[PDB]
Amino acid sequence: SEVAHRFKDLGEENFKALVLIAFAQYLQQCPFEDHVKLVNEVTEFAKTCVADESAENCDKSLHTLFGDKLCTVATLRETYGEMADCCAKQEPERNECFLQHKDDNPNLPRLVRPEVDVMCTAFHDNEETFLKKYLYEIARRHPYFYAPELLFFAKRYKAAFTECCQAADKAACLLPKLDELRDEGKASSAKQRLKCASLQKFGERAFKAWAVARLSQRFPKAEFAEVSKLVTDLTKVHTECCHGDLLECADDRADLAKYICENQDSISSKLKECCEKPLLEKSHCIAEVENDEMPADLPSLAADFVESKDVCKNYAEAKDVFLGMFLYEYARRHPDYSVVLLLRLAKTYETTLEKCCAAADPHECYAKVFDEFKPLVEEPQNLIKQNCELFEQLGEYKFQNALLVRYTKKVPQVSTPTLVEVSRNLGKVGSKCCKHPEAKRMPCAEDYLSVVLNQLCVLHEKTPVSDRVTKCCTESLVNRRPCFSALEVDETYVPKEFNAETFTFHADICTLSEKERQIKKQTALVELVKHKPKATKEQLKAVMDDFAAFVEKCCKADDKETCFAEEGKKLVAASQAA
Ligand SMILES: CCCCC1C(=O)N(c2ccccc2)N(c2ccc(O)cc2)C1=O
Repeated sequence: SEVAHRFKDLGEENFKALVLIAFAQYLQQCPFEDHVKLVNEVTEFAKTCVADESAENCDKSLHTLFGDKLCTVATLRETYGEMADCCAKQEPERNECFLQHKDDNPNLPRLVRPEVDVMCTAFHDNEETFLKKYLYEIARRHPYFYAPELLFFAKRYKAAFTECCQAADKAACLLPKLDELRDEGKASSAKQRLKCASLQKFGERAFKAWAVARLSQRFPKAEFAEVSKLVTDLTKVHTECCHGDLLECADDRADLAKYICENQDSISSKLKECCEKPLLEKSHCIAEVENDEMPADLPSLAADFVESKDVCKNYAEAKDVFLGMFLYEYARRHPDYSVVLLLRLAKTYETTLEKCCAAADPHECYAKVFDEFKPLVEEPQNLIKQNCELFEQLGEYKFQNALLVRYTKKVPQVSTPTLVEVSRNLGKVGSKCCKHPEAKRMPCAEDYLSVVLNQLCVLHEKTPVSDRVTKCCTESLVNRRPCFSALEVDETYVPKEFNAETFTFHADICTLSEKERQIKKQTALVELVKHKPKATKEQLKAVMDDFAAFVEKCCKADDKETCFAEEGKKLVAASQAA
């Protein structure tokens, strides 16, 4: 029995959590109650398998068990139409069907939260259903959320209420901690959505290189043969979590944590503090540990990779192992480089050996490779230096707007909502990285951008409208950022035509938070640029500056919100003039 295996290892608590998350991620539109029921029916069954390891179907794979369970509600096409088809399938892939049907942008209503007085009550009354509901909402809205981590976020979520409801000012104690979690959770999800994207669209060889480079940065002292071991295990963990095998992902992740703590002295010296605490905390800890100090006396890379005369020889023997060592050797001594720049250098190195080694005299050919690294390295450096300077003078809001105009002109076909979301995130790099020393700036900024950009790519892949996004997204994982930076302004785009409703005015905007107020303004700017791509430079103020004036004059007016229907007609008149 397998369900028995995972049960004994994870226990009742975690085993129940993970399955809920698994179910929540597959049927994101299915109600909380139903998931709970199935989860329990599924848990009960597990209990029997523990005792009798051959009872009913205890001999089955989680795939069949989980699959049939869900299919007891999926056949209801009137609710989950396209799902029923999945259930009519077999073993080899009644699952691939499910995996392929995860929605990255569910049509799930916004999740507003009740006053601090209700949450605390509902929490205290039933501490179990309260947390269960949390995971449900998160995992159903983030189908790729790294499960093992979600449990961690859960433990904290609980501790937030456990402490705050016992304060003097609950709203004061809670609200903050809750915001802090809402953010960190969205980040952790984006970060992980990339990892699954890598594996799924580029293959594991891609995810592996990324791991080697990142880990080598964190553990400089670690010897290649050790890193490789970590990368190999690490890969599987993530390979499982993305395919939807949550339980084994959680198991294997734990084992990896155990290992890394046992051989501490062989890996990093900053792992101590991590290995002295509760599993879940220990896992989240090592995963975000700072890089260890760089080994004192280290030889030069040119030695064994460009000057040696056996290069091509070794490259032919085990190219994969050779390049892996190159990356590892170049990354360990370069924690000031972004993971994607490292992977770019590596790719540039491999491409070179390929053409060079088949030459009349290799050494002479690949002798000046490091000369072609120089550009590759400086490009990001300048980009960062430039965009941080700007960010500094305009502030986040004004900076985001800039990027809004910019990207919209780059790929005008993209849907406004997406352009807005992406642009905003892209602007959050300023505050998140610009305040760092150049030594830590590049890895911070460019690797963050790889996350943001993938968001735009997955969202786009749903309904492809721009080949230019399709190209940059699909041609190279490591080159996406540079690929987008290279785009200027589409010369084939044909300006949209005005038709009121596209942007409706309902006075309802006077109640939304300050944030959703900016957002409505930005959504406007995008719509503007789509209607007047060319005519625009910084004359892109003549309307927004006035766009501001507009809003300021109808929420404060005593009129019944009519000005909104009338006035809105006056600014449109002035706008067109410019
Ligand atoms: C103590 C055992 C933890 C195993 C682990 C690890 O090393 N990284 C990890 C680190 C670098 C590259 C790839 C994976 N991730 C991880 C995943 C998502 C995330 O946002 C943070 C970290 C892991 O889950």
